[PDB]
Amino acid sequence: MQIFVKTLTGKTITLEVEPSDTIENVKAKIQDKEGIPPDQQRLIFAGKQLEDGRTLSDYNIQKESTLHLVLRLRGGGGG
Amino acid sequence: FKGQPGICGLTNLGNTSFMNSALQCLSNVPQLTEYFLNNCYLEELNFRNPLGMKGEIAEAYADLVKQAWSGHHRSIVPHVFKNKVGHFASQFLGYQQHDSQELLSFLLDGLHEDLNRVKKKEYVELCDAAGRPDQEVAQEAWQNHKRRNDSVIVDTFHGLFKSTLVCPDCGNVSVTFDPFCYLSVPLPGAKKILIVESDTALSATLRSALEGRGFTVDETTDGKGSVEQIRRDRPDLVVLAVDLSAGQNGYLICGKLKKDDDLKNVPIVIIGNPDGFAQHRALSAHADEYVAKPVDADQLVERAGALIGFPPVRLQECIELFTTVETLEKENPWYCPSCKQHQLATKKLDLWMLPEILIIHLKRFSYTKFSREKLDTLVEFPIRDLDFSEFVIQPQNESNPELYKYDLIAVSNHYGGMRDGHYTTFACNKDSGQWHYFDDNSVSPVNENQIESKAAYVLFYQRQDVARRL
Ligand SMILES: [Cl-]
Repeated sequence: MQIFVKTLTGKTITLEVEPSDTIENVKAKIQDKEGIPPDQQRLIFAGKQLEDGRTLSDYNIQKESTLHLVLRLRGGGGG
Repeated sequence: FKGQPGICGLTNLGNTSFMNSALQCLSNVPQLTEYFLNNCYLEELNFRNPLGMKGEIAEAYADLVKQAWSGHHRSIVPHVFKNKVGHFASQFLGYQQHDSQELLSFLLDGLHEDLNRVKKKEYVELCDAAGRPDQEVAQEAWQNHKRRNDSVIVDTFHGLFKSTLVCPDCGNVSVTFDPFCYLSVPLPGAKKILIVESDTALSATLRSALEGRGFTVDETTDGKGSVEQIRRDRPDLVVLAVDLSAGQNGYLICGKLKKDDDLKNVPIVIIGNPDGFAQHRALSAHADEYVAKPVDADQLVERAGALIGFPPVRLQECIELFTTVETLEKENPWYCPSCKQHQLATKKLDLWMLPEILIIHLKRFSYTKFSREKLDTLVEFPIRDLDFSEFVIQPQNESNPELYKYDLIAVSNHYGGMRDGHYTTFACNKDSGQWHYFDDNSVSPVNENQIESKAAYVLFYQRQDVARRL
């Protein structure tokens, strides 16, 4: 099936996946198109951040669904 | 001491300002806090959910809420909450700096599973949208989500996106609905303009004129490197001179940019002798705008604003960009099943249903071959009366006014770089209406005109009907 990822600029890309594809695989495909390392990618769908080890069906990601890609602004303040 | 309920700081446990900031945002979501202060959570604890943590997240968060709203504490040491959070999401073990929306995502999810009213999650394939009205399709998608996720978190924070694909060949339309909890909006730009001009006096004049309306301006006289500098610095607009030093030609450089599939969409303002404009429009790819030399500086500034829009970046423009009609690029064609072939279809996200509490996440980051950096541009957002009626009111939709208008209740602020920084929070107290600035232990009152700053990263908005329902 096909799914979509809305990226940092808003540009949506298209992914060819299977419902049993792992998040690691999905991230690899995202990297293939956008070049962001998988460890820096955060993928959000339905108020879940997608975690390596689980599958697209685990998160109820069905065909033509759109994932949302974000990075991290880390902060701790020291303290 | 006798403090005011909800006016309570949080001690830093070692690079935990991101957690404290998220927590201060949530503490000031009224229906959540009341749900926890009235012990409503005790009856919905789900101990057998494999995706939860035996209720430990919900109980530790409840304890924090109860302590903060007791009025008994100036500040609180949320070490139990941190230990439970890390046990649920191991990345937060230790003393690392983290992203506050990521912590919120995990915290909200932990609360959701710990209080999920569903006993077991079922996968059900959604039926073809073809030929059915939008509301019916949207209902099936929400009910598929609710069949799996039914909690106070869903009831409070979750809305619904419509996504529409249109085939440019056969006109086939494909409709899908996705639930959401974070409205992660891209930034239109940083209001940065690059001037490619070998006349340095002229270039400085235009730089000052542009900076006089708030644009950030960079300059360069090196035409040869300009294409790649544009790819690196990603300016929002290029002022490009025709006659350049060392035999560079602005018209040719424009041609190179319009041929590059990454760079073809960057607005280009050509400044040059007017007698060269006809030929360039007749023979080449059009620059986005032509401005005649001796340059009228006001005219150039006027044109810049007309193309990219005057500073600063408005939240409304982020939402409008998010929901814009986009054309899939040649690397990302959609396979139209009706004409059974790959197409550069148009895709549009719509806000179909919006939640009682709306979390808006600004995508303050960029990633290119050359660097990853944080977008720190000022985004203006409204304190009151954020109106979504222009985005929600689409074919097959309607409402009453208070349903599409929101008022701000919290902001998570980030300072620093992508990997080293600090988090603080603005939050509005539900009992008094006073805003405060929470910086770990330090809590100080502020006025509404102090909330907005370039540090704002996560916005919490409350739907105007919510205050009334009690
Ligand atoms: Cl799910």
